[PDB]
Amino acid sequence: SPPLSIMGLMPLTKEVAKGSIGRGVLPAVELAIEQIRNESLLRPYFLDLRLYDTECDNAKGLKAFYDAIKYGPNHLMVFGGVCPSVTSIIAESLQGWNLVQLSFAATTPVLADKKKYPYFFRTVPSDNAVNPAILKLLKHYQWKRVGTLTQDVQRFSEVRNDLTGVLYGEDIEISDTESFSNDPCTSVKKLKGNDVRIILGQFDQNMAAKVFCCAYEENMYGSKYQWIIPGWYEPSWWEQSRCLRKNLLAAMEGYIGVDFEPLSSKQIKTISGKTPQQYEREYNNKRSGVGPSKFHGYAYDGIWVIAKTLQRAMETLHASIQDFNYTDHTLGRIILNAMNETNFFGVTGQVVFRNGERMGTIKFTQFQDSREVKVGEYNAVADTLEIINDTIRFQGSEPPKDD
Amino acid sequence: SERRAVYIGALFPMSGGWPGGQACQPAVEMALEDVNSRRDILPDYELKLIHHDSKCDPGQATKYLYELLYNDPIKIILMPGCSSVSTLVAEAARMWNLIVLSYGSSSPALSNRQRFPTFFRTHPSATLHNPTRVKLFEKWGWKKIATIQQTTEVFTSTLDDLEERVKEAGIEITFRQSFFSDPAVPVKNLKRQDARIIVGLFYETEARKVFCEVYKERLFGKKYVWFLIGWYADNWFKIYDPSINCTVDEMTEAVEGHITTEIVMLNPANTRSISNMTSQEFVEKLTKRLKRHPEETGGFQEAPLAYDAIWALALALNKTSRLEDFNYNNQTITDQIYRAMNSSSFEGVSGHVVFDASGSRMAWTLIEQLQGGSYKKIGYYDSTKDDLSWSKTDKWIGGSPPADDYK
Ligand SMILES: *[C@@H]1O[C@H](CO[C@@H]2O[C@@H](C)[C@@H](O)[C@@H](O)[C@@H]2O)[C@@H](O[C@@H]2O[C@H](CO)[C@@H](O[C@H]3O[C@H](CO[C@H]4O[C@H](CO)[C@@H](O)[C@H](O)[C@@H]4O)[C@@H](O)[C@H](O[C@H]4O[C@H](CO)[C@@H](O)[C@H](O)[C@@H]4O)[C@@H]3O)[C@H](O)[C@H]2NC(C)=O)[C@H](O)[C@H]1NC(C)=O
Ligand SMILES: *[C@@H]1O[C@H](CO[C@@H]2O[C@@H](C)[C@@H](O)[C@@H](O)[C@@H]2O)[C@@H](O[C@@H]2O[C@H](CO)[C@@H](O[C@H]3O[C@H](CO)[C@@H](O)[C@H](O)[C@@H]3O)[C@H](O)[C@H]2NC(C)=O)[C@H](O)[C@H]1NC(C)=O
Ligand SMILES: C[C@H](NC[C@H](O)CP(=O)(O)CC1CCCCC1)c1ccc(Cl)c(Cl)c1
Ligand SMILES: *[C@@H]1O[C@H](CO)[C@@H](O)[C@H](O)[C@H]1NC(C)=O
Repeated sequence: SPPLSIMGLMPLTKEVAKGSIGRGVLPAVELAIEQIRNESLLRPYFLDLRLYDTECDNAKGLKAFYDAIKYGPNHLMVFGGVCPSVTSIIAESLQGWNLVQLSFAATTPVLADKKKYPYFFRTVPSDNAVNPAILKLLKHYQWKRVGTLTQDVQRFSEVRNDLTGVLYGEDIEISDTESFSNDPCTSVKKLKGNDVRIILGQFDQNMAAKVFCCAYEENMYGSKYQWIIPGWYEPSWWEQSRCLRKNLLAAMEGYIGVDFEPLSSKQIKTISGKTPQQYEREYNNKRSGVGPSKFHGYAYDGIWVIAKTLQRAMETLHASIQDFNYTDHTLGRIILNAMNETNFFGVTGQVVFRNGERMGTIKFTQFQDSREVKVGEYNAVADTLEIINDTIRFQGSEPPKDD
Repeated sequence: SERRAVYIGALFPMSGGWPGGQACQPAVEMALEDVNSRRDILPDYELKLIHHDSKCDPGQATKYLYELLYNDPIKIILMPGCSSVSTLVAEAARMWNLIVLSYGSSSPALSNRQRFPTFFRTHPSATLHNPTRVKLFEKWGWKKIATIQQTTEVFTSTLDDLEERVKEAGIEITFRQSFFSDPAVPVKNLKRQDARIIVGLFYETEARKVFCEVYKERLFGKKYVWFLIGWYADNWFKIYDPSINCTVDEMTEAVEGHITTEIVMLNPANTRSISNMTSQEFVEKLTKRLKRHPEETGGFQEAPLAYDAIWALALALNKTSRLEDFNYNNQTITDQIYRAMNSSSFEGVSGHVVFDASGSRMAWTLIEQLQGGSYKKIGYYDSTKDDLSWSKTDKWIGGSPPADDYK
């Protein structure tokens, strides 16, 4: 039973905050590995996932990668990269060791650049993947005029910059573009003054409470307004200076949140024989005391992407692995071409890549009285939107007008 | 009886954004021969070089950093060139307790001791232009300054430093404008706000676009002074660009009278340095070692800094004198070379070599003015000693420089 070694890179230590992603996804990884092994899908071989802790740090992450090459077995590919600056360093160097990388949690749009990161793939949609979903939401409700409110931090300005290209050649005007660093009120007053009704917000959880306080003060809420903001904030994020909690909630009422879909809502059997719901129960049992992670399905599908890639790679060599050292350009190219062919129905929906980027599912939510409720989903492969019939609501007789 | 070999792991950019390794690798090789032949420097040791071509690329440099660290012999120092390469190797270095000495990195971000705790550079930070800028404002009595920048990290960091330095001198930044590739709007906005003293930070391609836009809006003349970087090619405005509407004569008109700041990299004086060479002998010796002409050789002007980097290291190693026992798991030797490197003070081919608290090079700046489509040397400034070398060669319309506002 020869091994097919894989270099697992992720923060794993309790001392590191993003160690919760790496630990939260491992039961999902264990489940996928265990199944593939039982079924002897990679017969005669077996999947050998070796784990190395990056500690979510550039220097330690790089040393973990280097040590893995020096003292570890001959890895055929890299699985992981969670923290954006660590993943960028490893991803950029990949061709030096002919290593294809598959990430399940690095969402930074920067990684889509195939001139800089040609050997990098990811099962998770990037922070920019919400922009094609928002366009469909705007088209659905006949919102042709929008305003933008963006925090002056790279994570958010990347997203706003991508929105420009997504809305070009579409019948949607960005009538007002406003930026802020610490206080959004000046920009919120400018939006009000320019009579903006539909606002596309890109800012962190801390700034969101400030944005909605300014919205209450400027009366930028209710039947005439629609705020479309990030959907990745922690639950009860608002509860955690001039506004009252009741006034913040009144301004928050009806906001649409947008983020990737953690798992498929389709009750259909996936590549493993299990429905996403059956997988979710198996994951929740296996995790025990370890806190769940929203990337677990992306990590589970990631293992299946690797096993299916290795299968295609084994077929390509048989149509004409042990001898592969980081020296073999041809095998890295075979693996690279094999991964580009990925096309199966996973727990996160249909797993397909478009230039190393995941074509996946975007979830829409709406803040309704006390919490965010799912109101719809965007399928990036089909470029289609499905709104949940009797969930999404408006304070007026019709959804708001854009002017 | 036996001289022990001690090794430098260097990275040279032979191609890419700044192909500085073309002249810096032979400058380094020349300095190693000069240091090794001197018995009063490191008599018990022989400084040797192990090097790779980074191609001014961090991805490419990641492969060679591994090759340097995971292969015998153990290296005692790392020597990268490009800022993007130094940012990668200088942050990674603490995991191997290695000093990093760059001969070509200008990035202001490399002056952060938290991210880069063992970093030094014989090339100054791009922020070295700022004390010369504040001193020029003080000389011509200006307290209101406008700033236009291309959207790049270096220019953003340089302006951030210019903000804290003007505040110290009782000078304020009136308006700050930025552009990614196309100016026009910031240039239009500069005429709009009636800005007179303008600091413009951009690369040469963007400078042409800026000054073509400066022409149309008539932002040149007696009313305004432009402060630019001095390392563009000779006759950069005269250079043909299909994306510029303005002509050679139009651009020549828009650029007249602008001031530039640039780092002095070769001592203008005819004095002899620690190697016992003059600036002119270094240049002559380096030209002989080159396959191509100095003009066709990348990093020719920075070559004295690479030569001086080797001497700074040799002198530091000389001050410490147990070099063979260096290991990546131990800090003891590193801390001693850090201390010796920090206390560097000597005369190199690039002039007096000293680092600030951040490990960044302190040097003279050359101040120039574009008089009749050509640059004339109007002065030099020494930030550490507050010493301004003034030559009465500066010229302005109406026999005097204008003012910052309405008057
Ligand atoms: C730092 O720089 C210069 C380097 O000199 C030159 O530059 C290099 C780039 C190469 O091209 C070199 O080949 C070249 O030398 C050094 O200065 C020279 O070094 C020595 C120092 O003593 C001088 O050599 C002779 O000096 C005296 C007398 O020189 C007389 O003649 C010259 C003109 O030819 C006059 O200008 C002088 O004023 C003076 O009248 C002479 O007695 C020595 O000769 C020998 O005498 C013994 C006889 O019994 C012999 O047994 C010994 O071999 C002894 O050497 C020297 O030949 C040389 O003139 C100066 N040149 C200049 C320009 O100053 C400098 O020393 C060096 N510093 C170091 C190495 O630390
Ligand atoms: C990398 O993958 C790209 C996408 O591949 C497609 O999707 C995968 C999920 C998988 O299902 C795979 O089998 C699919 O081909 C490749 O680009 C695609 O290349 C196709 C040609 O091989 C092309 O198709 C053509 O098919 C017929 C030809 O007449 C037409 O019906 C059709 O219009 C196309 O012309 C397909 O368009 C193209 N995809 C895109 C979006 O451009 C890519 O070549 C591949 N590279 C590798 C494996 O090295
Ligand atoms: C004085 C300076 N010396 C080298 C510089 O610090 C290397 P750097 O810090 O890596 C910045 C480069 C990279 C991109 C293109 C040019 C600038 C310099 C600056 C700009 C130019 Cl065009 C040159 Cl040739 C040299
Ligand atoms: C090198 O160190 C020795 C030891 O003290 C000293 O004598 C010598 O002068 C130093 N070399 C230089 C040129 O400073």
